[PDB]
Amino acid sequence: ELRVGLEESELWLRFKELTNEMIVTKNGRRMFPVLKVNVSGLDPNAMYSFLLDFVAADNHRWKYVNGEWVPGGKPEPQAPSCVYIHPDSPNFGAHWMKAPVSFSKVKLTNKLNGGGQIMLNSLHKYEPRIHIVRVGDPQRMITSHCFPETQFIAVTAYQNEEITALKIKYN
Ligand SMILES: CN(Cc1cccc(F)c1)S(N)(=O)=O
Ligand SMILES: CN(Cc1cccc(F)c1)S(N)(=O)=O
Repeated sequence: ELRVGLEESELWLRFKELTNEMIVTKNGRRMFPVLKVNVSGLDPNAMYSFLLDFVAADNHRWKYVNGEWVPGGKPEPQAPSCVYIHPDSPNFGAHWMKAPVSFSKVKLTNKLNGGGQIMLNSLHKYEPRIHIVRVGDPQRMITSHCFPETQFIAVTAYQNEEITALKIKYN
């Protein structure tokens, strides 16, 4: 059976319990923690691409008020469809399964300034989603897994000083 497991789940959960935040910048900022997954049950002989996108979690935005994240207003119009292609793509099932797949180079941005960056709206919550695309498939089969442990609020600056300290402690 195809199984995609989150790596370092106990690290993501220490961010999630505070409410996780990721910085967005004009030029784009790498994530911490990095999304990494283990994969089993692909065809080792087949070729696949790995794609990453970010699904908007809410019909509203968030605000950090008195040390608490609370509903913060109506949402901005949805960020454009941005998909990140894992740079090892396309590659054999055996390649994806032999070691964890790490999205270490994806950059989150608040400006369409090119460079394969993912545009997100500040003070909106997102959930990472990985797609596995089979190459040369006339049915264009895709699989999609969501990672609820990895939800975060996009910010231009950290709101929670405990997040600022955790990012420094573990990174
Ligand atoms: C994708 N699903 C079916 C499946 C995945 C992999 C191998 C299988 F033999 C069956 S799912 N989301 O569990 O319905
Ligand atoms: C031992 N912990 C920290 C950790 C740091 C960096 C990467 C990790 F996979 C785990 S933990 N799981 O929070 O207890």
